[PDB]
Amino acid sequence: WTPPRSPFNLVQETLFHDPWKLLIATIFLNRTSGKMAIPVLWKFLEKYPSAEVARTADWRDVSELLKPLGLYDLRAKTIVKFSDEYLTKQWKYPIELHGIGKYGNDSYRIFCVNEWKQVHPEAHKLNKYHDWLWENH
DNA sequence: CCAGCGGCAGC
DNA sequence: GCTGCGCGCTGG
Repeated sequence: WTPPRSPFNLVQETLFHDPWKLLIATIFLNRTSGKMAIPVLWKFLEKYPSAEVARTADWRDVSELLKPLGLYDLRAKTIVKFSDEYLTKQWKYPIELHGIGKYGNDSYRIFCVNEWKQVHPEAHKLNKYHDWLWENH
């Protein structure tokens, strides 16, 4: 499954290949604008390129990178814990993992797996993409 | 100046 | 269903 590129340019469209990177991206977009979050995401992924590296990280260093975005301490710790469960838990859907709710899970089911038709998103940009996929079907 | 808006866990 | 986290942002 390859999610097609849309006129909306969701960051999920480029990160679908690595579910961990796609899910980290949804964490960055939790109550934070893409214009603000996305530049910082590329810096985080430079310092922490995988779940293996991120799970062994000190949350205070992650928090320092998130500081300009807000929700910097809560998400720094969430990132470390999610990355640990991502690797240790037997999960089929990422909603099973700490820090991933409906929005990250709907993102995973539309971009990482071919399950877009069974998904009912309730997040603006995600809805624009999903509605577009139902249209250009 | 100042108030409201944009995920998720844990209660 | 309620709260808290936390900044930038927009509106007047």
